[PDB]
Amino acid sequence: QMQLVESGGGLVQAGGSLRLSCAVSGSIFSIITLAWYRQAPGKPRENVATITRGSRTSYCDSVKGRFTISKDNAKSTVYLQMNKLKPEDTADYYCNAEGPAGYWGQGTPVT
Amino acid sequence: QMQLVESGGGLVQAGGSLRLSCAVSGSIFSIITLAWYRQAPGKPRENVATITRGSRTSYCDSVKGRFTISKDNAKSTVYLQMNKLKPEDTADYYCNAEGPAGYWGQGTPVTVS
Amino acid sequence: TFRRLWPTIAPFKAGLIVAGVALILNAASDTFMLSLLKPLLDDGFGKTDRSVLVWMPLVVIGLMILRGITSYVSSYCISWVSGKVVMTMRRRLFGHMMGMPVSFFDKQSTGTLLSRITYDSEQVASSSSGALITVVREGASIIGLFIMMFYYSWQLSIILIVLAPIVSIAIRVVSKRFRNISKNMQNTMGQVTTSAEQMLKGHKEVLIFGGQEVETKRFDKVSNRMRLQGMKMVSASSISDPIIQLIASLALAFVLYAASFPSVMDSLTAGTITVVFSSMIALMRPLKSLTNVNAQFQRGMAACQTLFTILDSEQEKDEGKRVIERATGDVEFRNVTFTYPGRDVPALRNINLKIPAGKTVALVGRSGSGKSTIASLITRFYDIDEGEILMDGHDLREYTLASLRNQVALVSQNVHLFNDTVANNIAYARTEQYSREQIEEAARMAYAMDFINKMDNGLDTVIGENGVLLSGGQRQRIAIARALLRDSPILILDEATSALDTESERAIQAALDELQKNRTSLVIAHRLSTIEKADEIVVVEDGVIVERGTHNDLLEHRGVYAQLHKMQF
Amino acid sequence: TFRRLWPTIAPFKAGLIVAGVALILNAASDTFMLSLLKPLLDDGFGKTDRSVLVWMPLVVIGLMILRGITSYVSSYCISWVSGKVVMTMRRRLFGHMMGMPVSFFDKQSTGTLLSRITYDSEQVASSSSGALITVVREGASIIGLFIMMFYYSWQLSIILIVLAPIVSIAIRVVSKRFRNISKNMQNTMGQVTTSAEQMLKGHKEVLIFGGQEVETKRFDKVSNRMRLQGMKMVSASSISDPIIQLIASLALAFVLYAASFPSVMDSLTAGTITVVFSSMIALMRPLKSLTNVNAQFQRGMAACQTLFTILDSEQEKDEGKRVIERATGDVEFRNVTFTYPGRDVPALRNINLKIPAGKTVALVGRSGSGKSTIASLITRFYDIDEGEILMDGHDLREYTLASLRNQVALVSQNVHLFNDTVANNIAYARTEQYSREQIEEAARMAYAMDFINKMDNGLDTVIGENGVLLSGGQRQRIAIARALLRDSPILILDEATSALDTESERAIQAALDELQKNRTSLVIAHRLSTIEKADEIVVVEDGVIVERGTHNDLLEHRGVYAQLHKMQF
Ligand SMILES: CCCCCCCCCCC[C@@H](O)CC(=O)O[C@@H]1[C@H](O)[C@@H](CO[C@@H]2O[C@H](CO[C@]3(C(=O)O)C[C@@H](O[C@@H]4O[C@H]([C@@H](O)CO)[C@@H](O)[C@H](O[C@H]5O[C@H]([C@@H](O)CO)[C@@H](O)[C@H](O)[C@@H]5O)[C@@H]4O)[C@@H](O)[C@@H]([C@H](O)CO)O3)[C@@H](OP(=O)(O)O)[C@H](OC(=O)C[C@@H](CCCCCCCCCCC)OC(=O)CCCCCCCC)[C@H]2NC(=O)C[C@@H](CCCCCCCCCCC)OC(=O)CCCCCCC)O[C@H](OP(=O)(O)O)[C@H]1NC(=O)C[C@H](O)CCCCCC
Ligand SMILES: *[C@@H]1CC(=O)N(CC/N=C2/CN3CCN4CCN(CCN(CC3)CC(=O)OO2)CC(=O)OOC(=O)C4)C1=O
Ligand SMILES: *[C@H]1CC(=O)N(CC/N=C2/CN3CCN4CCN(CCN(CC3)CC(=O)OO2)CC(=O)OOC(=O)C4)C1=O
Ligand SMILES: [Gd]
Ligand SMILES: [Gd]
Repeated sequence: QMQLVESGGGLVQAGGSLRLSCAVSGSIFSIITLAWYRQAPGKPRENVATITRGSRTSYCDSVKGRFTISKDNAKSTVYLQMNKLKPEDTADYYCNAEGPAGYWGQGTPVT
Repeated sequence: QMQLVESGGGLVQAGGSLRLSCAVSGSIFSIITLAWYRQAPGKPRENVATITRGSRTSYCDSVKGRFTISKDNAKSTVYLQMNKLKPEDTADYYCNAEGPAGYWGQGTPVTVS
Repeated sequence: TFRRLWPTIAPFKAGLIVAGVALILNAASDTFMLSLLKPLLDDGFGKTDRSVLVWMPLVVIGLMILRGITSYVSSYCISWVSGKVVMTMRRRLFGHMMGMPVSFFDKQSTGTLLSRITYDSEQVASSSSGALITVVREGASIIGLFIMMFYYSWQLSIILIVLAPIVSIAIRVVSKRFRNISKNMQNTMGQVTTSAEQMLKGHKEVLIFGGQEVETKRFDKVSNRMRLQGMKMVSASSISDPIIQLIASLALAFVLYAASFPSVMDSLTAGTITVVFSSMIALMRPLKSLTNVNAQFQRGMAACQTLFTILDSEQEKDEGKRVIERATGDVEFRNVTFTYPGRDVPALRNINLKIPAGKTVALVGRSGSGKSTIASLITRFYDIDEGEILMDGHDLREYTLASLRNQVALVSQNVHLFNDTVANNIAYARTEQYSREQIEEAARMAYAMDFINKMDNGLDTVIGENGVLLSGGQRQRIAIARALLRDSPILILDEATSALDTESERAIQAALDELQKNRTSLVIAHRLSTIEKADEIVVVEDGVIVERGTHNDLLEHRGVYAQLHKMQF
Repeated sequence: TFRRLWPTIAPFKAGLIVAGVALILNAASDTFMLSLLKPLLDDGFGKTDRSVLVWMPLVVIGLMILRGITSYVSSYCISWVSGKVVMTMRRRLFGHMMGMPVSFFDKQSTGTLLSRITYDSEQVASSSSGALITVVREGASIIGLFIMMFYYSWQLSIILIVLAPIVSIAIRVVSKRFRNISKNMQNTMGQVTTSAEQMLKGHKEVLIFGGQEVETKRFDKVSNRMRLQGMKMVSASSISDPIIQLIASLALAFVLYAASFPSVMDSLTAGTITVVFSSMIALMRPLKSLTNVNAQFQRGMAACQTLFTILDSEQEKDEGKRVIERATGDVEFRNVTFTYPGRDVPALRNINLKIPAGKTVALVGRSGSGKSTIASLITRFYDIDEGEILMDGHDLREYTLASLRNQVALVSQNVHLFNDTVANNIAYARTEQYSREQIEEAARMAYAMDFINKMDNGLDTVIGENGVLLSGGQRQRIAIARALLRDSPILILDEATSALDTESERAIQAALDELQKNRTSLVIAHRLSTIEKADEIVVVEDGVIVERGTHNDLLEHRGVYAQLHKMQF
């Protein structure tokens, strides 16, 4: 039974950039699909970014060309970098490992 | 000898929709790549539409929810449907088969008013 | 010791004793035949009366009748205990072959299994049969020959009774030498036969470089070496007989001389001397066969020990005690890790796959690596290395395998069909328990009666080999028809078909829509329909549960199945 | 006819005729022994103590010396001719499959060619030699015995000469019965072995249904049947002898009675009947073995025709006349279609590849379908089905293979290495043209002196099978050493190294750097570098050139390459 812990920021001015991190400990970090999901206070959860065994990255749409994601080969940690922030992006962000029906982290709300 | 013939329209209104066709002869039509480029008066060629062995669709970053590629398996014919036209899209559209080093039809330019 | 193995053969005492007592006679016939020679010479053509030898022809025909009759009698009833021992050993060996773990069938010896049951058992049976005929027929020939030599002579028999064991020692010494010479020739043959194989192994690499001209010469060398080895074989082989018979003839010359050196001998009539010479010029078959019989005892014993080694291998484990009735439950995996005996890189890392009750989980895999073996742990073909495959709260190691493998129904493309009645294959191994009224409904329920009633005999049809060759797509239909009648709670559809039958595969899919209304099923998937209705999709990428969700919650999460949904779209 | 079978052993009169002259003596000595047995009875033991009793003790050893020596000479100098005909026939037979079209090695008979040649040749001359010495020394025995029998009696052997055809026909008819009975047992063994092999194939499918017991039932009923067939074998076989033995015994009884019915007897000297009887019973080994020599002539002709079915099969087409000095041309495909001999689905549909000289093309299709075999057409292994593989402005079929296959250089990792010195492999089929001065720097330019020096001798280590076993990646380096020495105009990589090896790769990618500087090269690319630096990448989706073009213009055009670049991102 693994666990993954999130580190992020709080409230920043709009139009800036931020970086969220999730350290996943307790499994084979190289192959397992890592991902980042977000959830509005009213709207349910949804996908944001994904990264694969060969680091084939993939992203949502409303933030395409604006976000980035990668993972350290041995550090066992996934970085999600956010650029050109918008007021609509104020939401609770979560990291995830092994698909959308597996493990989830505590996450953090970001304004 | 494998060859292709392209048919298209002419001057049309801005923001409209059209369908341009291309029929291929001497082809194993079900498996080869098929594609549609566009060539501006100032800019060189660059693919916009692509359909594939398994029948799949890919387009320029700009062309998204804008163009539609389709094929009729029996007719040996492919089509590009254009919606929400823009003045900057006035160019000459080229049918193509079997990769960029493949084949090239006549191509039919279309003018956006 | 030797006495200990008699009870193994105790039930065949009648056959083997008849063999012995009709074998002694076949030897006694020749002995009494030479005895018949002495009156013919001493009195038949020694004395004037012609009636002295009219007694011969009837008695010689009678003795040859009694030799042929016991030849046939003792060959047969030594080829009936030869058969009712090879048969029982083969049957006791195949009954300890259907209980070995599937790993023993890892293709290292798949073809050999028919040979192990046959060639080695034929070897032991034939060797023991031949050995027993030649230590008793020959053994009592020798006893009979020397008994009739004594009754006709004294000094010749005494001289012969001493100088013959010297011929015997000669026979063995010329043999042991031949065996020692031939020992390494198997290695020589292997070495020489390797090279021809290498050259025809790379024929492409010969054409592609224009090098026929420098391969004719190499096979010239190899053929010359092979021929010279064969000539060495022959030259060393043909000094056995022309030497032992020379020793024997020198012994016979000593016999004649030291049987006629003084005037003490020559009391022999013209008949007794012919009888002594006859018996001995006859005695060469026994004195050689009885002496080379030890070439078979050790060889037969070697074959028997080969069979006892192949029998004493590893039984499939059975260290379980529990018995399950019908396990509807949340079968699970937990931290499983597993590597095939004989390989290095593990196939499965830490797994948390979880089949729920009622629901079904689908396995999809891009490279085809690591899927199939999750169906060979949930039925305990291979014991897992590190983990615990829960099933209602227990490890699968603790269930009696005959009561665990009684829960899993394995539908497949490549299911096996025993060459028997269709009414059997749809209720295989349980025809006593299940009546044909169940099959009548079941074979309809899987939509397969349409493929059966078309045949010649219907459900009496021979369905396997030497049978009607049921089509591969319809073997899957029969796999469903079978797994319906069992109505087991854990299902393992392999769906590795890829092959398509128009409307027929549609009827197979409709059947599966009846097969899995229940029955928690771990279906390894290659078809759009099964994944579409799948309840929890679990994708492995070559070693480990990579992504796992449900189709409607997956395809938005680009993951690895979506970028595989594109590839089989 | 038989007159024209002479020249095949033309240089072998010497040994064969010496064997014959020393093989008739082996029968004449057998005759002389019994001839000397005649005087030992009447004159020797009648009224004398010597002159027979002194001759015989040493003359018997003399004749057995003359018997053993002739047996050795006959066997050895007939085996010389046997082996020297086996060697030449097998040499021709092998030399007529280095010129066999590559279809012949389609795995149908790849492993069975060595077995074919060795067993067929070891059988064709063993049977012929056995028949030859079984028609001379088994045929001189009869003539010698009959001579020595007429010389001793004028009428007692007339009955034997009249009677002998009865014995001959009886032996032949009994043997023919046995052979005829032995016919259907091939079918029976097939029927039972097929069932046995089908029985334990589905081990997985027997365990999973819990049907072990109802399986041992079927095997016990198969073993019962097969034992019954074995007993039928033995009962049929064992009565071949005891009936011809009875027939010959009836012959002996008829003779024995006939020697005493009228007053014609009493002209039999007391020992004359002894030698007549002995010469008759000794005549059973020849007369019985002489009838059954047709059973070896038939086997010899059967094996001869068996090999003649192969020594004259289809021969790789040569129907060209032109020659090449250097293929500095642009290989052209056109509309080529090709389906393997023995296959139905077309492996290659229409094609328009136009590999230009001095540049490369990368065959990269994920399906692993069709690219591997656009290297067996340009080099004329499996010829095209429709189309024309133009080379340097001409077709392939207009070109003699001798230089066509000398142009291309089929670099790979699977390059079979001949069991010779390494610096023989580098210049294989050309050892005279290349002096080791060239070979040293050629190993250098293909990066090989490094792993070559670490060997025991230098560029000198026998390296092939049963050699040193170079590493899989060093075999690629030595394949480059060959292809770089030859200086070919058309290069065909195969990039079988899907599993790359680090460090070796540096020197491999470095070596392949020098090889593909010019030298137009069809490269079956799989590694990012070759595809990236190629000039016209070409994909093949399981039947056809799907998407073709240069890389940077191809990634932009998704089609099938971008979707195949991502899988190997
Ligand atoms: C001073 C002055 C003195 C003067 C000197 C005169 C001396 C003369 C010397 C030379 C004589 C020469 O002219 C004759 C000779 O020598 O030839 C032998 C013979 O050809 C050969 C074959 O053996 C025969 O055949 C059968 C076995 O054969 C096989 C097999 O098939 O099983 C084949 C092969 O196996 C094969 O091997 C292959 C290969 O290896 C070879 O490398 C393989 O390819 C295969 O093997 C595997 O494979 C298979 C299958 O798998 C398939 O693949 C298996 O089947 C297999 O088992 C095997 O596993 C193949 O099968 C082989 O290897 C062998 C292997 O060892 C084991 O397997 O087995 C046996 O019959 P059965 O019962 O078995 O059916 C035979 O025995 C018998 O009792 C014969 C029986 C036959 C029944 C007929 C009865 C009468 C019918 C009349 C006919 C009339 C028709 C018109 O009559 C009787 O008894 C009745 C008694 C007499 C009754 C009369 C009395 C009242 C009147 C046996 N027959 C004999 O011995 C005949 C013997 C007679 C012996 C009988 C009594 C002796 C005296 C009689 C007194 C009466 C006087 C009036 O000779 C004479 O007549 C002597 C003349 C008398 C002079 C004395 C008077 C003073 O043996 C040897 O061979 P050599 O030449 O190399 O040495 C040969 N040499 C010797 O034996 C002895 C040697 O001389 C040493 C002599 C030194 C002696 C010193 C002390
Ligand atoms: C990435 C960028 C973004 O904002 N997304 C969602 C946009 N909002 C959508 C509203 N959607 C509500 C119901 N969705 C569940 C069904 N979705 C298909 C129908 N969607 C319109 C109604 C079209 C969309 O794909 O996204 O639409 C499937 C889905 O999960 O998409 O999310 C969603 O809001 C729930 C992005 O995807
Ligand atoms: C999609 C449809 C369209 O009109 N595009 C052009 C957008 N402008 C691009 C500027 N590009 C300049 C250099 N190009 C030649 C190399 N291109 C790769 C780098 N491009 C950015 C610089 C990336 C683009 O795809 O488009 O670029 C290749 C190329 O597509 O050429 O277009 C071009 O303008 C020249 C679209 O992208
Ligand atoms: Gd949505
Ligand atoms: Gd661009």
